[PDB]
Amino acid sequence: TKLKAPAVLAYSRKINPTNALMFAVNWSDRDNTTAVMVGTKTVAGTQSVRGNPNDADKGNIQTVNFANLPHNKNTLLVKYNVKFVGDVFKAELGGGEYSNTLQTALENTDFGTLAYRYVYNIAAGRTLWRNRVGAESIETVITVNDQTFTFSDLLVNEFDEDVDVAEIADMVAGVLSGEGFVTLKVEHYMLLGEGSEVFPSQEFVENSKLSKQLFDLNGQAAMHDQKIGNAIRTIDTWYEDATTPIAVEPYGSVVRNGVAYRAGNKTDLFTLMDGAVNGKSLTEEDQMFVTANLIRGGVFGG
RNA sequence: CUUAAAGAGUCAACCCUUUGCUUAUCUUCCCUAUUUAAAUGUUAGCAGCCGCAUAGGCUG
Repeated sequence: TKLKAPAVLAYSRKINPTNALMFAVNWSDRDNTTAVMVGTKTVAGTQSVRGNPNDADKGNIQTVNFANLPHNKNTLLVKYNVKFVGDVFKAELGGGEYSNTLQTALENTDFGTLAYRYVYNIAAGRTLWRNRVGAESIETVITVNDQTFTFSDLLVNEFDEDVDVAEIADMVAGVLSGEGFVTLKVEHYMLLGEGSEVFPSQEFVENSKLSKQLFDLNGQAAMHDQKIGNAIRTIDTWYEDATTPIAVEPYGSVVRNGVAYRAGNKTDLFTLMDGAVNGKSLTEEDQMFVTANLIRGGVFGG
């Protein structure tokens, strides 16, 4: 007993998405993909900072980025490849006095549901935060091992039953429970309207710097890989007072709301893995949450 | 009323010169920095035109 957790214990990320490159298409002209360019407009304004009152007279020529659709294409296309990898129970930096006990404590994990919610967050449009808002038509095409799947009307908040997501979830759960990998090429086509302004992900700017950096690969608007990884693991409906699916965190913590849902109420990942290697009976939902964290990965040492 | 009581140490100056610390050196092998992640905080305070207004209203 009293199997104390290793200080070096970490797990690798098992859902690896690429950067979500963003293109402009039409709804019936889906093959002509023109890359959405981040424009950048200059704004003239004096600097106002707390530490330098002497520098407020002149300076701060700032040039803020923006990204709209072109005025001939009404559909935004978002392309990214989500790579699910198996052996989520292998610790990369941990070892096997604790990670092997985790293997033999989370073998009864229903990966079917875990994978369903992953592919449902892929398909329903959780990966399209501010640009699925106000779109009159949502479409998702998933290409997986030469199989094409079409999704039109999936409400993203609840994980309802559709056999299309389920079909992919099968091979995704077979990867995650076993050994190997699977790759889902996900292209989202959302009809926002003619010249509607799109929403790339944001680089962190300083309190000063410029107003807003949109995410650029080679000049073209895109969204962060870790931001999509936040979308995919947004499956946590099993904490106490669970209203909406949150991103599976080791503490159940969302930064933008200023509260942590699983911290400080004995449902955090660390107490559940210590309970697993000390062998108390877990329910299915918290064990699924622990396996979702191990799929997410991260260093758990102290 | 304290070995109480009391007291001017003054002055002057050439340290000189000289010098060979040289000699030769194998630092050297060895090797996992690894795994995560929403930037949120309304993230913008505009473009015309109605006017004498840098007063006050309207338009999207």
